[PDB]
Amino acid sequence: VTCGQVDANLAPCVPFLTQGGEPGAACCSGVKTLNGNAQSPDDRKTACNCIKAAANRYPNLKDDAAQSLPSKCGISLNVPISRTINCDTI
Ligand SMILES: CCCCCCCCCCCCCC(=O)O
Repeated sequence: VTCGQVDANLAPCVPFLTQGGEPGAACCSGVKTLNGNAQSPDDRKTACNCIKAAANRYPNLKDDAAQSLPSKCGISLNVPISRTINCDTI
């Protein structure tokens, strides 16, 4: 819904998103929280663009790092996590 919740839930992933390894229970909990509260197509689009905004705030990260997040947390997302993602394909 709002990008503040996106950032708050993704905060515990910055250690994983900068240092790799296995994401802790906090980061996985945040990813699942974000996924659960983005239900309608407009919800998922808003969240996708909040994610792009955060990615531009952290523009020195690797996108292949964040793509391993859903598989390592359980979820199968509907978009590639890449800084170039066209969120309109949702
Ligand atoms: C690497 C491109 C995909 C984007 C990865 C998720 C967004 C970057 C992490 C920033 C999350 C916000 C954390 C914060 O601002 O406290």
